[PDB]
Amino acid sequence: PEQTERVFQISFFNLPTVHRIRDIRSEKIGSLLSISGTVTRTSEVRPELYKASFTCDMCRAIVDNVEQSFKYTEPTFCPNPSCENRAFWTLNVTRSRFLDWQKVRIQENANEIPTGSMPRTLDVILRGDSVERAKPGDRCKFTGVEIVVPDVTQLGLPGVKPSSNSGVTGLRSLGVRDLTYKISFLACHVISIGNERDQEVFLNSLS
Amino acid sequence: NDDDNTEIIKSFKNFILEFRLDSQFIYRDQLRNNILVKNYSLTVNMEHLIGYNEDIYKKLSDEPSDIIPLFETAITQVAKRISILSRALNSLPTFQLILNSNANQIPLRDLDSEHVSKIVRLSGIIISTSVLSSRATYLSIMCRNCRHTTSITINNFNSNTVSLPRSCLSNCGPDPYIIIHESSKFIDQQFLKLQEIPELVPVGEMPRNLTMTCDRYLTNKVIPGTRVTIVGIYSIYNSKGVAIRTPYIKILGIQSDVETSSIWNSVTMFTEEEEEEFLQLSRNPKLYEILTNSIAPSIFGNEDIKKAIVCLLMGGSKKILPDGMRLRGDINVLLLGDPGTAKSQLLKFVEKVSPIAVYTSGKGSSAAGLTASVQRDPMTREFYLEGGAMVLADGGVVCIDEFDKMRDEDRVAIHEAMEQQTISIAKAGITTVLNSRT
Amino acid sequence: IDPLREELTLESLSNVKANSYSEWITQPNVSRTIARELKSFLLEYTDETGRSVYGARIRTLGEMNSESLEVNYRHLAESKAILALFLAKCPEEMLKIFDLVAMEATELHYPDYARIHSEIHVRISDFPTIYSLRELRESNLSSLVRVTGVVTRRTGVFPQLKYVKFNCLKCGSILGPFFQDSNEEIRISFCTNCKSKGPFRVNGEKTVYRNYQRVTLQEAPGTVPPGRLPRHREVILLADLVDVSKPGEEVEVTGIYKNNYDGNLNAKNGFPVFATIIEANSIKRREGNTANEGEEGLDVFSWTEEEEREFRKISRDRGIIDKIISSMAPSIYGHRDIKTAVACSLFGGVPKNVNGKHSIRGDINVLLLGDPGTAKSQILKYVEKTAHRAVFATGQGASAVGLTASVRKDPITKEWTLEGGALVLADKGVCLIDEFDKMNDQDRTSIHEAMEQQSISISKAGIVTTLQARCSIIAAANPNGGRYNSTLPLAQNVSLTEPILSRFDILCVVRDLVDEEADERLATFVVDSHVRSHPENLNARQRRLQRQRKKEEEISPIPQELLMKYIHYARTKIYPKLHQMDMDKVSRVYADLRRESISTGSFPITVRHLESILRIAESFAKMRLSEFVSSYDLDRAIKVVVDSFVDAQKVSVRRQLRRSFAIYTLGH
DNA sequence: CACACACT
DNA sequence: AGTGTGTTTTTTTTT
Ligand SMILES: Nc1ncnc2c1ncn2[C@@H]1O[C@H](COP(=O)(O)OP(=O)(O)OP(O)(O)=S)[C@@H](O)[C@H]1O
Ligand SMILES: Nc1ncnc2c1ncn2[C@@H]1O[C@H](COP(=O)(O)OP(=O)(O)O)[C@@H](O)[C@H]1O
Ligand SMILES: [Mg+2]
Ligand SMILES: [Mg+2]
Ligand SMILES: [Zn+2]
Ligand SMILES: [Zn+2]
Ligand SMILES: [Zn+2]
Repeated sequence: PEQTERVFQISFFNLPTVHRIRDIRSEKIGSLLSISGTVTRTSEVRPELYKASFTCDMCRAIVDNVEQSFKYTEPTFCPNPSCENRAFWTLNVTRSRFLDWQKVRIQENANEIPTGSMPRTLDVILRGDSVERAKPGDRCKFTGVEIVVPDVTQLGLPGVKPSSNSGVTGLRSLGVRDLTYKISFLACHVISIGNERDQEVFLNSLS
Repeated sequence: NDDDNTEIIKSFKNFILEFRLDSQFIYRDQLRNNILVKNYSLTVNMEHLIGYNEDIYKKLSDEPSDIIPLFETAITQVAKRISILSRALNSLPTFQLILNSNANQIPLRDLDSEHVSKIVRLSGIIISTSVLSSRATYLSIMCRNCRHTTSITINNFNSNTVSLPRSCLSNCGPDPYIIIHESSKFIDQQFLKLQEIPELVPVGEMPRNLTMTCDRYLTNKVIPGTRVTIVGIYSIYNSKGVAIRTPYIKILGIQSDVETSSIWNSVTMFTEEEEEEFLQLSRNPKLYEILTNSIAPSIFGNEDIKKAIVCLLMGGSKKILPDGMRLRGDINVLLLGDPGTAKSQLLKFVEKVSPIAVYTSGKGSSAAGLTASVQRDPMTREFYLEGGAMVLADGGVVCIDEFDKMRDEDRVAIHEAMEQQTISIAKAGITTVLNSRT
Repeated sequence: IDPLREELTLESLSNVKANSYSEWITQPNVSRTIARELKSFLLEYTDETGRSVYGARIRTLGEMNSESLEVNYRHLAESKAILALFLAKCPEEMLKIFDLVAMEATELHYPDYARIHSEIHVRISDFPTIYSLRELRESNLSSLVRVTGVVTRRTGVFPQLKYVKFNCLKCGSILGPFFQDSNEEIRISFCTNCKSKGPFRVNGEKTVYRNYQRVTLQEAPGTVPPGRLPRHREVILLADLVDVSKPGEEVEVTGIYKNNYDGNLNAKNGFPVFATIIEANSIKRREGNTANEGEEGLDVFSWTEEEEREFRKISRDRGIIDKIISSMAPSIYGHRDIKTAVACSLFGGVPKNVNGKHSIRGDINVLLLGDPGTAKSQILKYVEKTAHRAVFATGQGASAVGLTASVRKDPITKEWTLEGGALVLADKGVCLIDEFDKMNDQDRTSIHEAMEQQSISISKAGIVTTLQARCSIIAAANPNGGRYNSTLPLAQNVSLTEPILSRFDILCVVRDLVDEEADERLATFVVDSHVRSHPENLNARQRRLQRQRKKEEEISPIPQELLMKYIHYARTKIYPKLHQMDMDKVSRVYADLRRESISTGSFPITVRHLESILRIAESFAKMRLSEFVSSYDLDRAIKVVVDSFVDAQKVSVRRQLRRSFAIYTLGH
């Protein structure tokens, strides 16, 4: 198991400008932004599958590292070009890759808002190290990539009902029902923006 | 095996026709009885079945679910053979089987994931009874475009239900056979809920309840709040959580754990004899003092008090005048005195003597709607009328505790109800009036 | 060596020599070698004993006729540990292998014990690491680990399809039975007869059914950092394992970290989140005391037949009653009469029933009046943990609905549901009552009602249920102003109702008297309590142990655990009977009781007081532990009750009454 | 029951 | 072209 590559996460500390709850416009997509959010509710740890395997028993062939954007997505066909099947795919839970995630939402503070704006809550993506790094109920200084998050149930994946806006022509990735979005941020690094009563511990720890 | 199944049916009819004791074939006896009074139902004891033939009983125990319909068919054929002249569907309704086990009763608590679809013997107290629900014994259908009309005779012995017919079956569609609900013959079913053995008192465990079903000659036999020793097959169906389905019971026999007889329809189970000695006790004036002394054991006296109690329990006669008026029969006795004087004890004893009403307490009884509370039904936002104590006490001599401790204001609402001998409610836009003979 | 079903050396078995660990374990050759080693150490490996403790559990569970097969996870790492690591990494397959080896051991120790349980479970007790819900990482997935949670749901136990046979409507009448994970639908969606997709239905052929009980878990708030919401992971109980607990009782268990899919979770989250479960291979409660081995496993306390022989031996020893009086709450110096009362309440009277319906309570309602700071709450705390089944009533905190009987509207089920009445919790055990003289009066009347019948009857919100309440209760009260005035009548010293003191069989009053040398002893005694309480002082702990041993010698000669087991033995087997009695002694007693209530300092004496005396006699006889009541023990019961009555009187009449009863007092 | 979608 | 699937605050009642 050690041979299997351990995924890379690169957290950015000491970033020049902190945009805080302000800024965060649409023109920037996939952009590195530093936000001084006041995250007091956070979320629960979530497995957040990264990659996985598929059985596709009737071809007997096996995928490797299936990636899905936001909704559980299956291979386009059976891994074997023979018995290529757009009808059936079954998970093989073999290439299972997971990143402990916590949908932390940040409510804006009281200061730095001119006119009593409500504590606007923006969910922020969190990583397993970041989840443990982040202490909930505490306002945090954090930065990371600002990605466009689509609205839920929009994909025509099986099980989840597709969300039946304006769209382009010439696309064929999703020809019908269009799609709608609700952007959320991803923070690569997070820091908080805002005992030991034993004789041996006292002697060793104290200067 | 269908021929083998018919052979098993023949074996069962050989059982019933040639099982006798002292030359007496009890089965044909109850058969002719159920012919004279047309109850298409038959009672059998499995001990008798084992005595006649173990093998048939074992086949029963293997999978009763489908053995029972064969037995019902056998009984129906037997009734046709006996009660109908030779060479003379729905012409004769099918008889249904009644069984008494006398085996051990597994508690409702600690029932296993095993015993699925297995005949079991239990006991519990009813907490709720469902209204009647018809069941398609016979089904009348027509093939829509094909116009083909056919008969279906579905039994309630599977699982859930049989799906509607598919294809033409001699395209007419995935369900051409549209049910015409006129020739189709139905039998009512009733759902039951048993509390687990109030005597078992599983310490710290909320009493689990299971659902049941009853057939036309089983439904409405007993009321809620009454304990019954049941003999019915353990039953499972899907409510709509993986591979878990609703546990319930399909009953093959009903016996009263409380053992109390049903609503007395004046049929004298005491018969002429017991009532004859009852009148003899009435004939002998000394027996009045006998009843007086017998009431309230260990009380040490208070005999005139006991006489008053006996008279009250005895029931004052309600005379209905030719006028719109009507003489008020029942009376309510008032108990005032020093505490620790067995007064509440005597009340409890008297209520135990006469269960036509229910012992309660003021604080224990809901202040609102003591006579009859109004509650919002879970599936109807309208606040329905729930029967309060004096609804239950109606038709019964009732004892209640802590009158003084009770809030006075609603006790005012009690005197009017007892005075009128009814309970008139116009609250919440609902003008129902219920009798209070207590 | 074989490609499948092989036997190899332990070392070649240990190293996967393959890219994937789980794939290497997947080889049935490796599995069979592990099976050989498993059977080998199961009986052959007799750790620390001449006999294999696992073999001892075998045919003992056979005698128990159960399916668990507890392992303790020890003697596994101790037995070459490769199997231990293999289990810790990829359990499920070698759990199945353990079930097989259980089969062979089964038919070995007990032939024909097969077909009793078609399977024999694995029960992995204990674990190297306790872990936390905050500790659950993607590494922890699909690995059995001990956890630290609080049971919350305990859903209705449901039989679940151990095997499932899926068949299509058109082609397959019956298809082969395949195992069901009970976590999600198998949904094969393929017919052996029809290659094309078709409508599928379950097969009517019967397959095995196993119990199913879902429970929500919760991290311990004390262990949880402040201000942090504990995580909640779902756990499902299975057959031979369901109904092991009570909701909120809280447990630590080792189980595989199941992971499942559900599209609704992704929808509400907008992300490829995957639903995670655990189902403990073995269950053990976490009561939270962690004092001893009782914490491990389920519940606490014990019962020993050697202990009951000791109880018999002390029972025939005389002076046992006085030792018990000294035994109850030794940490409260003095209060000899109070100790007597509370101890006999712990023993409790003999329940009596007449004609089936007429009944007499076997429980004792102690009324205590105590000055503030008189250990009343601490007396109650010593009382509890001594009578096993116990409850505490804060008095002011509880109410009429809360303590006696409560109904709770349940939005999740959509109907009114019963809420646990704390007095129902009192039922079957001792009932502690505190701060009662200050709490609500309507609640007091509710308690009166409940105690009168030893049962609580509630008819509201469509719930007409009635619950038995068999509980020996002990009310704690403070005098008017905290100080009882002996010259003042008791009723004037009491801010509560007359009827409640009437229904109370035992009255207790605490007063402050001169007791100088006694106050010396009491202050010294509290100093000693502090000193033994202080960790800072063979060693210091040894001298603390020896001083508590000697104090146990003077007071509480029986050990407190031995004491509570003595009480358990008394309730379980001892049932003293009034076969012999003194009718006219009690007659003259109640006669003297009369024409005394005429005194302004005297409360009325009624029949229930006499029944109280009778049940005090029963409690004394149970305290004597003889199966037959003793006349003179009953005499001491009379003495205690009459002394309580005399104390209840005004001091002015109290002296005249004590002279009058002196004709009774000397007989004791 | 029975008619717009999404491929069948 | 197969065949599947979806639409009908108030007011007592506690307390
Ligand atoms: N005359 C009597 N004969 C026999 N037992 C009696 C007598 N008077 C009182 N008792 C006993 O004293 C107990 C006290 O009565 P309870 O059943 O508690 O109810 P109660 O007499 O109504 O008391 P209150 O007023 O409710 S506190 C009775 O249960 C009897 O066991
Ligand atoms: N005789 C005694 N021996 C030892 N401690 C005692 C004694 N009497 C009172 N105490 C102490 O008094 C304290 C107060 O007890 P508590 O019941 O809480 O008081 P209150 O009387 O205010 O209800 C306890 O900590 C207990 O140890
Ligand atoms: Mg009373
Ligand atoms: Mg206290
Ligand atoms: Zn394929
Ligand atoms: Zn047709
Ligand atoms: Zn098929």
